Amino acid sequence: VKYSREPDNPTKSCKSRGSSLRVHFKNTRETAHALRKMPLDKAKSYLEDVLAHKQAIPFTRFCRGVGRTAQAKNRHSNGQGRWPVKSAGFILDLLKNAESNAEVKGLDVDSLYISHIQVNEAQKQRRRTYRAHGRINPYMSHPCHIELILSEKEE
Amino acid sequence: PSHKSFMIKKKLAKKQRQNRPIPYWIRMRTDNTIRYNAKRRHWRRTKLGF
Amino acid sequence: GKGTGSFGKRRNKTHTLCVRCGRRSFHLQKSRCSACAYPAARLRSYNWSVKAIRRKTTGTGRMRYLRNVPRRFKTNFREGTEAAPRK
RNA sequence: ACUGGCGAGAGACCGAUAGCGAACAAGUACCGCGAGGGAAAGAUGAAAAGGACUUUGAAAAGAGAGUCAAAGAGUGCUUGA
RNA sequence: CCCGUCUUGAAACACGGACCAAGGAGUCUGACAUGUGUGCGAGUCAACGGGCGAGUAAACCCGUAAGGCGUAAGGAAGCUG
RNA sequence: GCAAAUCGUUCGUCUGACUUGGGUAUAGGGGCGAAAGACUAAUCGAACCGUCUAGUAGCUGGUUCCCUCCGAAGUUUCCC
RNA sequence: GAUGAGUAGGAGGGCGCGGCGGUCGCUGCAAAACCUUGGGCGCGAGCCUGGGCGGAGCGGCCGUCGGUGCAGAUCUUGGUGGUAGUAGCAAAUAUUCAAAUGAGAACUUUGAAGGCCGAAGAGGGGAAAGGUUCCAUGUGAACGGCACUUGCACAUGGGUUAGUCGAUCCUAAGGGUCGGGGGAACCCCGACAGAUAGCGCGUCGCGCGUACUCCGAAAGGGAAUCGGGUUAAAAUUCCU
RNA sequence: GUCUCCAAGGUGAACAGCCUCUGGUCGAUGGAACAAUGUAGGCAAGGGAAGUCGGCAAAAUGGAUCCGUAACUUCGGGAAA
RNA sequence: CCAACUCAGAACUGGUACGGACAAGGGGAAUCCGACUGUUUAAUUAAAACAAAGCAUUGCGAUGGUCCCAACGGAUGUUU
RNA sequence: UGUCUACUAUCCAGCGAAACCACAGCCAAGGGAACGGGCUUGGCAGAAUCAGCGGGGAAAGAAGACCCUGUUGAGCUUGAC
RNA sequence: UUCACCAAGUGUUGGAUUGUUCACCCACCAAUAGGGAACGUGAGCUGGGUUUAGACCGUCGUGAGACAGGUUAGUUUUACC
RNA sequence: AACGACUCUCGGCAACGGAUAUCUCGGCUCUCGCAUCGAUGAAGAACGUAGCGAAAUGCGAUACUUGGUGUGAAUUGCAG
Ligand SMILES: [K+]
Ligand SMILES: [K+]
Ligand SMILES: [K+]
Ligand SMILES: [K+]
Ligand SMILES: [K+]
Ligand SMILES: [K+]
Ligand SMILES: [K+]
Ligand SMILES: [K+]
Ligand SMILES: [K+]
Ligand SMILES: [K+]
Ligand SMILES: [K+]
Ligand SMILES: [K+]
Ligand SMILES: [K+]
Ligand SMILES: [K+]
Ligand SMILES: [K+]
Ligand SMILES: [K+]
Ligand SMILES: [K+]
Ligand SMILES: [K+]
Ligand SMILES: [K+]
Ligand SMILES: [K+]
Ligand SMILES: [K+]
Ligand SMILES: [K+]
Ligand SMILES: [K+]
Ligand SMILES: [K+]
Ligand SMILES: [K+]
Ligand SMILES: [K+]
Ligand SMILES: [K+]
Ligand SMILES: [K+]
Ligand SMILES: [K+]
Ligand SMILES: [K+]
Ligand SMILES: [K+]
Ligand SMILES: [K+]
Ligand SMILES: [K+]
Ligand SMILES: [K+]
Ligand SMILES: [K+]
Ligand SMILES: [Mg+2]
Ligand SMILES: [Mg+2]
Ligand SMILES: [Mg+2]
Ligand SMILES: [Mg+2]
Ligand SMILES: [Mg+2]
Ligand SMILES: [Mg+2]
Ligand SMILES: [Mg+2]
Ligand SMILES: [Mg+2]
Ligand SMILES: [Mg+2]
Ligand SMILES: [Mg+2]
Ligand SMILES: [Mg+2]
Ligand SMILES: [Mg+2]
Ligand SMILES: [Mg+2]
Ligand SMILES: [Mg+2]
Ligand SMILES: [Mg+2]
Ligand SMILES: [Mg+2]
Ligand SMILES: [Mg+2]
Ligand SMILES: [Mg+2]
Ligand SMILES: [Mg+2]
Ligand SMILES: [Mg+2]
Ligand SMILES: [Mg+2]
Ligand SMILES: [Mg+2]
Ligand SMILES: [Mg+2]
Ligand SMILES: [Mg+2]
Ligand SMILES: [Mg+2]
Ligand SMILES: [Mg+2]
Ligand SMILES: [Mg+2]
Ligand SMILES: [Mg+2]
Ligand SMILES: [Mg+2]
Ligand SMILES: [Mg+2]
Ligand SMILES: [Mg+2]
Ligand SMILES: [Mg+2]
Ligand SMILES: [Mg+2]
Ligand SMILES: [Mg+2]
Ligand SMILES: [Mg+2]
Ligand SMILES: [Mg+2]
Ligand SMILES: [Mg+2]
Ligand SMILES: [Mg+2]
Ligand SMILES: [Mg+2]
Ligand SMILES: [Mg+2]
Ligand SMILES: [Mg+2]
Ligand SMILES: [Mg+2]
Ligand SMILES: [Mg+2]
Ligand SMILES: [Mg+2]
Ligand SMILES: [Mg+2]
Ligand SMILES: [Mg+2]
Ligand SMILES: [Mg+2]
Ligand SMILES: [Mg+2]
Ligand SMILES: [Mg+2]
Ligand SMILES: [Mg+2]
Ligand SMILES: [Mg+2]
Ligand SMILES: [Mg+2]
Ligand SMILES: [Mg+2]
Ligand SMILES: [Mg+2]
Ligand SMILES: [Mg+2]
Ligand SMILES: [Mg+2]
Ligand SMILES: [Mg+2]
Ligand SMILES: [Mg+2]
Ligand SMILES: [Mg+2]
Ligand SMILES: [Mg+2]
Ligand SMILES: [Mg+2]
Ligand SMILES: [Mg+2]
Ligand SMILES: [Mg+2]
Ligand SMILES: [Mg+2]
Ligand SMILES: [Mg+2]
Ligand SMILES: [Mg+2]
Ligand SMILES: [Mg+2]
Ligand SMILES: [Mg+2]
Ligand SMILES: [Mg+2]
Ligand SMILES: [Mg+2]
Ligand SMILES: [Mg+2]
Ligand SMILES: [Mg+2]
Ligand SMILES: [Mg+2]
Ligand SMILES: [Mg+2]
Ligand SMILES: [Mg+2]
Ligand SMILES: [Mg+2]
Ligand SMILES: [Mg+2]
Ligand SMILES: [Mg+2]
Ligand SMILES: [Mg+2]
Ligand SMILES: [Mg+2]
Ligand SMILES: [Mg+2]
Ligand SMILES: [Mg+2]
Ligand SMILES: [Mg+2]
Ligand SMILES: [Mg+2]
Ligand SMILES: [Mg+2]
Ligand SMILES: [Mg+2]
Ligand SMILES: [Mg+2]
Ligand SMILES: [Mg+2]
Ligand SMILES: [Mg+2]
Ligand SMILES: [Mg+2]
Ligand SMILES: [Mg+2]
Ligand SMILES: [Mg+2]
Ligand SMILES: [Mg+2]
Ligand SMILES: [Mg+2]
Ligand SMILES: [Mg+2]
Ligand SMILES: [Mg+2]
Ligand SMILES: [Mg+2]
Ligand SMILES: [Mg+2]
Ligand SMILES: [Mg+2]
Ligand SMILES: [Zn+2]
Repeated sequence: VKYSREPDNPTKSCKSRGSSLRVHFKNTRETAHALRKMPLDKAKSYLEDVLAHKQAIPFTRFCRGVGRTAQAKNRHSNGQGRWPVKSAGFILDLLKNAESNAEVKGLDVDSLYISHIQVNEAQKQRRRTYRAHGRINPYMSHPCHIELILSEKEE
Repeated sequence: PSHKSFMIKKKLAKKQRQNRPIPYWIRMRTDNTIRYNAKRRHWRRTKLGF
Repeated sequence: GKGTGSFGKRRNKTHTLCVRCGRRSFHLQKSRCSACAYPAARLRSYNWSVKAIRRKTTGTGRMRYLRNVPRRFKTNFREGTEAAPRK
């Protein structure tokens, strides 16, 4: 409905969103953080390389305990990165949906770039796990809302 | 068990009948607040106590 | 062994369903309901449990016969007559 | 005389964590071998007029469009710290 | 130097406190007392009840040897005052 | 923690005061005890449930708006 | 004209919340609540106002009343963080290849291979206990602590057939009772204080007659069923 | 944790252990690396309890056949000395 | 004519290996305690603690000893 | 002391808790509630991050069970009443 | 060999008995000096002792029980901040 | 010591959550009227019952109702 940020030129922009997606919020934020201000064509190939374990998504904020890899040194010097395929899959579907919206609007798909993308925490879902001495603890999931906007690159 | 009294079997039959979803047309009545069957029972989760 | 292992032996029923009150409270060996004291002629009631009294007191059930007494009282328990046929 | 029953009127009383435990399929769901223990849970709109159709997706759904004074009221939906 | 707290002494290597919302503790009643306001005054008090009355739980009226407190005290008491 | 007593190896006994199912009897100052104050439904040097009960506490904790004014005591005597 | 410290404590004058008796007003030309890097007043409690949101109530003043003011109580209920994408997924020897199906296959199905349980079994039944978990078809979500096309999940429908298998009958330890004896009564003892129950034979009569015709075993005692065949799911029960 | 019925072949004294047939099953989330520390299982020159409160732990012994077997003794045993 | 599997011995033979895996006592000289088998603090004590046969003492011949019970009655007692 | 095997740890995909938390987290001396992360005086001091580690945080777990106090109990005993 | 000076750079051991600290002896050695660091050091171990509940002896107490007397058996938790 | 990451911080928007405001076929309190359970089987318990219903409410194989009387055109989520 209403996105946190509005495109500068509504006529030259398309958008898509997803709500209550069953994917870890922290992993998806890192993936989104790596795609901001990126051309649509490069973003799609970049996410496909993540699914192929050829390029890594750097982890900058929610990175405690994350392993170190050479595939992330170009974007993140200290080398912390991962390959969150599940987050990449949801974002890839959103990019394709936004691209189809561009075609209906007759935009130049070759010049589109990610002008806005953010991940918000959705309602937590509840399971439980069993602990020693007959105790029950929460076993929660952290789904997220995702919204993105693609804008044409103005000359 | 296989060996069961008539009385117990009759009670179990009634519990099976009550363990169904509400009809869909119930939620379309005027001034309806029944959202679902709040007394659903699963044989493995909650026991009948008899 | 007093804990989890002991809970494994739970296949003998102390109480069954009471013929009178319907609770799973009929102690089999005592032949006595712990909830209503069946087969004792009088029901089991104690003033030290207000909640227990109101769970089982009159009006909590169907009042199959008692619900119609007030209506019959208003007519002075009239019987053996009918309204005059409509004209 | 009368905190039960049935009927009736009233109040400088409470206003959904309050007021009876219970404003709602509450002495219900659920727990206990048992005596017993015992919750949570009210509010779309004046009217369902509850979102046709197009397009993307395996689907959920999104984008556009439509209803409405209002979807910045879209079936746990007034307001929304 | 971190607030709250007990303490001769707290920034304390004394205890409570992860954070936010809402709830959360000198009250009602009986007796008595000092003080103050008000009415009347050697009187005062409509208090049980009655007569009524905003068609009325209020307000208004009623104390005829009623009653309470005060108007006289001392004594264990008989008594005197 | 797989587990509010389990797992691994190692160990006691194994025709008897042997092991075990079901039925049945004994109930709270009571039962039952080859006796450890053991056991009596994860509760036992007195079970569990409701009530008396908002039990009492010279003891611990807390005790909610603002300015303004006055402003202490740890000393006396008596008190299981 | 003088003067200004203050814990425990006392008192005064004020601020704020919700009603009531009055009075003066505001509001769909936008009330309450809430939001704001708008502005201002008061030593302060607080107050006034701009803008926004919201869409139907509200406020000032006098008097009067009260379940009337929170940072704490290992306070109550609800919500939410850091911890942290961290601890962690490790017993029970083990999987591999091809093809099919599917949007999607390390996890479904078929076939092939390689292993395990190794008859005191990880095989085939039953008693308790459970109660539809049984069978077929289908499936959005949730759940099966990875995943699933999967299912002991969810939805719809189907399924348990006895003269011979059991219960039923008998009595065991024991249980529940009449009468009687106790007991304010709830209750206690339990055939022990007593005109037993009735049975048998003739056809209503004769004979006999010791106070329970009761409950108590799906492992004790005990009338009678065997092959062969049959279902998606039943059988010593259906068919022959 | 929870009662009970049926019970194949080989080895062997043996419903011991080990392997197999009938029947069942590969159900325990997977992938890649092979650091420390750990858990479980092992081995080790020469010495042989110097370790340690203490031989804790581990090692050694182990089946069968023949020979042989002391003190002590309640005359039975000790003894598989 | 038909037989099953126990025992004993001999020759030959292998890198002295052979209960080849599996399985399956370490042994001896003494002191303390308890005779022994048995039992015990379920979830920190398995023992020298409890029990035990044996030994000894005590009460009692039923109008009784010991014990239960509010009362009536009852357990030992189908006993001596 | 060395070394070998398996499973962990380790890295990845998916999934994903809890204890604990006034605020926080480099030191020396000083003074101080006599043993400071904060105060005084000095030493110093350079983003973000990984695997380990048990010095410190007088670490966590629990309103000390020891001891004392209370005109609080309770089990048990007897020449206490 | 003794006394004293500068001097803490390096070293100060293997064992029997005891839970020990301490001590004592055997042996080696250049030498077998003395001390601190929360009587350094238990989320480092160990648990022999001490110091819960079982049990025995002696003495004490009418008894329940007592003993800086002896004896034997007695769960050592958590780091990922 | 730029840029960027990270941390903190301020603002806009978006989330998370359900406070506040306005409501209320409920509760609480006071007052009044009435006197009516059952062997002629009560209260309570169980099972069944609708064209499509599990619960609640109603009912009893005549089973969300029969009959009489009153009212005078519906019931309603759908179907008929
Ligand atoms: K890492
Ligand atoms: K409530
Ligand atoms: K709205
Ligand atoms: K304090
Ligand atoms: K203190
Ligand atoms: K503190
Ligand atoms: K007078
Ligand atoms: K009068
Ligand atoms: K006198
Ligand atoms: K054995
Ligand atoms: K008791
Ligand atoms: K005191
Ligand atoms: K007003
Ligand atoms: K403002
Ligand atoms: K007021
Ligand atoms: K069975
Ligand atoms: K039959
Ligand atoms: K039988
Ligand atoms: K027999
Ligand atoms: K047949
Ligand atoms: K390792
Ligand atoms: K040694
Ligand atoms: K034995
Ligand atoms: K006797
Ligand atoms: K992972
Ligand atoms: K210091
Ligand atoms: K006690
Ligand atoms: K440590
Ligand atoms: K031991
Ligand atoms: K910023
Ligand atoms: K922000
Ligand atoms: K409200
Ligand atoms: K009846
Ligand atoms: K019904
Ligand atoms: K009618
Ligand atoms: Mg790690
Ligand atoms: Mg677990
Ligand atoms: Mg458990
Ligand atoms: Mg179960
Ligand atoms: Mg129950
Ligand atoms: Mg117990
Ligand atoms: Mg029983
Ligand atoms: Mg019976
Ligand atoms: Mg009344
Ligand atoms: Mg309530
Ligand atoms: Mg409120
Ligand atoms: Mg409205
Ligand atoms: Mg809303
Ligand atoms: Mg002090
Ligand atoms: Mg302080
Ligand atoms: Mg200090
Ligand atoms: Mg304290
Ligand atoms: Mg704290
Ligand atoms: Mg508040
Ligand atoms: Mg006065
Ligand atoms: Mg007078
Ligand atoms: Mg005189
Ligand atoms: Mg496991
Ligand atoms: Mg008794
Ligand atoms: Mg025993
Ligand atoms: Mg003892
Ligand atoms: Mg209680
Ligand atoms: Mg005195
Ligand atoms: Mg002053
Ligand atoms: Mg106000
Ligand atoms: Mg702000
Ligand atoms: Mg005001
Ligand atoms: Mg009020
Ligand atoms: Mg209050
Ligand atoms: Mg608060
Ligand atoms: Mg305070
Ligand atoms: Mg708190
Ligand atoms: Mg809480
Ligand atoms: Mg949390
Ligand atoms: Mg991990
Ligand atoms: Mg593990
Ligand atoms: Mg693995
Ligand atoms: Mg395994
Ligand atoms: Mg598998
Ligand atoms: Mg095996
Ligand atoms: Mg095998
Ligand atoms: Mg067998
Ligand atoms: Mg899953
Ligand atoms: Mg199935
Ligand atoms: Mg189901
Ligand atoms: Mg038969
Ligand atoms: Mg008998
Ligand atoms: Mg009886
Ligand atoms: Mg009688
Ligand atoms: Mg007789
Ligand atoms: Mg009979
Ligand atoms: Mg019978
Ligand atoms: Mg039989
Ligand atoms: Mg079958
Ligand atoms: Mg053989
Ligand atoms: Mg064998
Ligand atoms: Mg060696
Ligand atoms: Mg050697
Ligand atoms: Mg040797
Ligand atoms: Mg030694
Ligand atoms: Mg040594
Ligand atoms: Mg050993
Ligand atoms: Mg010997
Ligand atoms: Mg001797
Ligand atoms: Mg012995
Ligand atoms: Mg035992
Ligand atoms: Mg033990
Ligand atoms: Mg033991
Ligand atoms: Mg002797
Ligand atoms: Mg008597
Ligand atoms: Mg320092
Ligand atoms: Mg500190
Ligand atoms: Mg400084
Ligand atoms: Mg730094
Ligand atoms: Mg440390
Ligand atoms: Mg560690
Ligand atoms: Mg602390
Ligand atoms: Mg304390
Ligand atoms: Mg304490
Ligand atoms: Mg006290
Ligand atoms: Mg005192
Ligand atoms: Mg006492
Ligand atoms: Mg030196
Ligand atoms: Mg030694
Ligand atoms: Mg010292
Ligand atoms: Mg020390
Ligand atoms: Mg330490
Ligand atoms: Mg330790
Ligand atoms: Mg130590
Ligand atoms: Mg020790
Ligand atoms: Mg001891
Ligand atoms: Mg003595
Ligand atoms: Mg010891
Ligand atoms: Mg109805
Ligand atoms: Zn009953």
